[PDB]
Amino acid sequence: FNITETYLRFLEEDTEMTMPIAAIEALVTLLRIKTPETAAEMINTIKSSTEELIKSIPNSVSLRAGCDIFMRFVLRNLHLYGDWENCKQHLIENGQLFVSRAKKSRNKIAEIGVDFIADDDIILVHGYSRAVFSLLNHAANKFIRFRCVVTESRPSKQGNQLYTLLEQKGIPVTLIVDSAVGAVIDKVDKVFVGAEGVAESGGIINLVGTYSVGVLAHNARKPFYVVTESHKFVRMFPLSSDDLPMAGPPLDFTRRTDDLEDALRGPTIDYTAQEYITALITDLGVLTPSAVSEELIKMWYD
Amino acid sequence: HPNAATSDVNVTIDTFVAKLKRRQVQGSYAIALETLQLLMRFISAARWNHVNDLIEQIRDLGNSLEKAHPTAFSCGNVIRRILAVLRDEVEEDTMSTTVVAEPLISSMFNLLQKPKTDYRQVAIQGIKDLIDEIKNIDEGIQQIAIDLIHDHEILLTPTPDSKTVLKFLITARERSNRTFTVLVTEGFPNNTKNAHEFAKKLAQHNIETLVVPDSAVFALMSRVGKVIIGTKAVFVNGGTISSNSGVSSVCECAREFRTPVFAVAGLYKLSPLYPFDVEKFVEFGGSQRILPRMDPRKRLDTVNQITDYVPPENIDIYITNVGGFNPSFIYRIAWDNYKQIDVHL
Amino acid sequence: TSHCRFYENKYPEIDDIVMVNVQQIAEMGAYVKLLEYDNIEGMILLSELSRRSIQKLIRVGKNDVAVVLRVDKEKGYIDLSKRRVSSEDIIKCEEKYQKSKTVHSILRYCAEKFQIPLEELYKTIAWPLSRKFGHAYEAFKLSIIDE
Amino acid sequence: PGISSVIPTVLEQSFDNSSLISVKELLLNKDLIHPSILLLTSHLAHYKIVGSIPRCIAMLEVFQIVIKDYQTPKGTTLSRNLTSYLSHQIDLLKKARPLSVTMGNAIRWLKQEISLIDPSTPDKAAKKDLCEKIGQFAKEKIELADQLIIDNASTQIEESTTIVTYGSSKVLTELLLHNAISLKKNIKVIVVDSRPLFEGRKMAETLRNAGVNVMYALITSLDTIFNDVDYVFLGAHSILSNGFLYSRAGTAMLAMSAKRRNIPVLVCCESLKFSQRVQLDSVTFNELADPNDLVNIDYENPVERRGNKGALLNQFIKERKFEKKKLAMENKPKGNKIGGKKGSEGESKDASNEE
Repeated sequence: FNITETYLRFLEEDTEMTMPIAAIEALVTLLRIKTPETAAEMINTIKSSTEELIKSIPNSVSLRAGCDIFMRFVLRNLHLYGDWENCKQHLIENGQLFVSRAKKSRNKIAEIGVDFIADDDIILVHGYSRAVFSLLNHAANKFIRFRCVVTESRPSKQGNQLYTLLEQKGIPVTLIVDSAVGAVIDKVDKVFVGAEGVAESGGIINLVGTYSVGVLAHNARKPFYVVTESHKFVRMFPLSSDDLPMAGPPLDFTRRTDDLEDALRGPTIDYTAQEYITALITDLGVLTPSAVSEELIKMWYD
Repeated sequence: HPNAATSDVNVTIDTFVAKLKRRQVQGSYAIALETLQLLMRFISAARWNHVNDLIEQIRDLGNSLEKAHPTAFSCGNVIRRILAVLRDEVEEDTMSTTVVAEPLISSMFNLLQKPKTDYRQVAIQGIKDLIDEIKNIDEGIQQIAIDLIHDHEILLTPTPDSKTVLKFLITARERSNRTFTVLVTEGFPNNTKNAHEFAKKLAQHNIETLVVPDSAVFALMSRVGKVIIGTKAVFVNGGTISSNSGVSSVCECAREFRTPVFAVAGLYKLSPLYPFDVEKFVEFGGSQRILPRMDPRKRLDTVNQITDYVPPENIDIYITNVGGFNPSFIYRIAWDNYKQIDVHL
Repeated sequence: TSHCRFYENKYPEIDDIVMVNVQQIAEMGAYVKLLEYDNIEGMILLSELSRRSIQKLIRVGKNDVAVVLRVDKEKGYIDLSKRRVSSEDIIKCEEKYQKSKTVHSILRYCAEKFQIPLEELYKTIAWPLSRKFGHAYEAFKLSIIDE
Repeated sequence: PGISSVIPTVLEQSFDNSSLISVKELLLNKDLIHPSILLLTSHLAHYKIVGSIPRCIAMLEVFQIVIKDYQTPKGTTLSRNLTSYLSHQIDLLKKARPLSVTMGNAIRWLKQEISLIDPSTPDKAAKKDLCEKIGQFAKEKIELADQLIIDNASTQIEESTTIVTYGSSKVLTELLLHNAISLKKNIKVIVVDSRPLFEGRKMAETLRNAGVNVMYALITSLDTIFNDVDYVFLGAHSILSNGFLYSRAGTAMLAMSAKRRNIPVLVCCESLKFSQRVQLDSVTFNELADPNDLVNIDYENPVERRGNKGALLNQFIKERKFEKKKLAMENKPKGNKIGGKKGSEGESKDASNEE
């Protein structure tokens, strides 16, 4: 029936219905066809389909995290030794209810996380996430004053994409390069960052220059933010500053070339430590440091 | 819900409202005691018979109480504390009326799995236990705190206003095996009188007293062993609102000199609220106490603030009646006493 | 070679009781092997193996007590349950496992001496002893007193 | 009853928080103490191998021997003079060497087991089940848990890597031995050592016996060896409520350098190692030892020289004081590998409430 093909069908779609929540919805559809009653026939084939999904992954982490939560919920269903049919019906229904929960959480956060942006504050935003931009839009809906500074992120020219999406709202902006980002931290009140993953330790899994932002802000004593939806938690512990799951290059040094083809290669995903984050915002209340780990301990029961 | 129903039966609501607004009531410890006696009067007098209608009414009363006074966090916390004590016993009661409920530990994840009696008596005793907890905090502090400070070590102290901290310091000085020098920042616009009484009580017990002007803090930081905070209210992220003047700079001075920072507090003093902005939470003072004459005060726009905030980046320990905790853990202590719903009243 | 099932058919049924030697842990539950019904894998889930913290309990140790829930008689997929087995039945599960272990020890000297496959020797024994008499242990006790 | 008071060397003007004394050579004692305790106390007084982890394992086995040797009196029941006898053991252990955290959790477990079993069951039937339970308890919490630490570390360490270590931690010796033999990688292991005990020397010796590429160094020379180093493993003793690393001597120095020089510190730990006592500096509660171990002039433990130093009591202020157990600062370590898999030291007490 395929799961990778179902995820590939979301091209012109996206937004509101997030990338992990679309992968979880694809997991439920694959589950509900071939009988969820048998725990031997099904769970092994679910594990093989997740393994096939990881093998097809080029540069994504959150899909592996979203599978875990699904699994957990499935196992927790028949924890009460209930009817092997009513528990199954509740499991299949919690697929559309999972995607509906992405709406309710966004409704919660955009009313909680507007409080952090005070009267007339200049913001420097880096790493686009659906939660952080939803804060930015629903604060403009609240009729509050805020200035915005665009960071020139270089994965697939994300800065320009961010700049255009800010233009469609009615908030004054200008381009700032990630090289010169050090020269901005004095006229900026607060620095906001949207995450691709949050660590077991309390650190962050993010894009092509976020650790660099974290350190500079720690030097300038100016606050550093993480805002996300509560599903991007893996049991991952990057021990060092440059160690991450990759399908591509971990810093390659190429031979002598004249035609100029082999060059670009640099760490596209970078880690930052727990100390650099001043504040974290999710739908699971207002909490930052060890909170993430408590969540993970609460899930894994280990 | 308004106070139209509770007027002849309950009068003490409005006298507490009057005590807050004009600041007749003073010190978080006292504000807590009054709200306890308010909730004592609310249960003893009212007639409800229904439980969910009762709890939501209490929520609205607490919502109005915090809107009446924003700096009364001890007011807000005490209500929230009883609210959670109520909610657990109701959830225990609903399990018996319907008829594994014990997975492993007491976690969170309220987004995963779905769901006449002596309940009022439990509510009564729940208030009584809160009083006794607020009555005795010092006993729970001294067993953790008087283990960390050494002989020939110099202690610098902002906020001499706290009754909690001074009594912690006197129990340590009672130990003849422990010797320490005390530096006290004055905190000019507000703390002055309290700082002078602080210096008097230290001399009364014969402890090496040193009165420091708020300018001289830097001129001593090389010699300072430890820093102690007399906080009013502690928060989720770790940070504190303290009892007025000259703390933030001292903490900044300590961190640059890498001098350790201590904090003495209670769990009722601890708040489940989050300080997203200091701009809203901090209360400002009266500039009358700075500069005389009003015709120059047209041009002399003077700035003075009472409450001072410290970010969590500085302090390391919050010694309570329970124990010593790190700012990166204090949120759990909070959630052990207050529920997630019991925040936005 | 150590193979061939203790009973007549390859795959178990519903309500029948078995004994497992643990070979796996965490995530799902445990892909393992049995000591009561064949040597092939039969999986269980964490919830079943808990009832009642857990990081000191099983961890592929000795033997437990489990009852078969779901059997796939097509390719080979077995589901089990630990909690469901009652305290009075646990003693009976242990005695059947002890009986199965004695039958397996008996049908191993035969394969060693004459150098012939164990599965053929297990098939020729399990027709009057296991099916008609009741069990192979009590039939062996009858054979030693009077053939 | 025992020997108390009258101590060698000066009382000292600075650092006088703990006892500096005790019985090395056996003279004047009670004639009821079990000899396996008397052996362990004589061992730990001048021990070269042990460091937190192995001390408790030996303490458990000694207890198992005592229970096996224990025959219940006809008049007095099982919970009558046992707990007094155990209190005599701990007091003799305290006189020899200050106890670890893991030792305390063992005693607490044993005292819980005394209360659990009521004097009504037969004597031989009781102790047979007791020692079986202790054996299973030691299997789970130590041996199996250790194996769990092994595999958790195995995923974390990259292929062909340089590791700098310190101490004589049982968990790390087995870790590196597992790396050299089972996984077969290019592991360059550098070991550091202090003056009071040649713990790292012994570790390096055992690694050499396995056949490992080993460099051996000292604290004095570090700004040369580092300028190479990737992951640094530290031998845990106890992690407190805050998340401070209470460990051996030359630990914090290494921890500082690693934080400064990019590639950080990792720590392997046991679920039994965590305490609830908290502190912030090394002065608080230090494991002090007699300057008799620092008399020797370099090279080895027994050399016996007519050197430069000799006097301590008669000399007008000459405090040659050394410490054994120190505190690493909170932020500097990054990983902790325990029974419950993983977690940063910022989290710390997510195991104490989980029990």
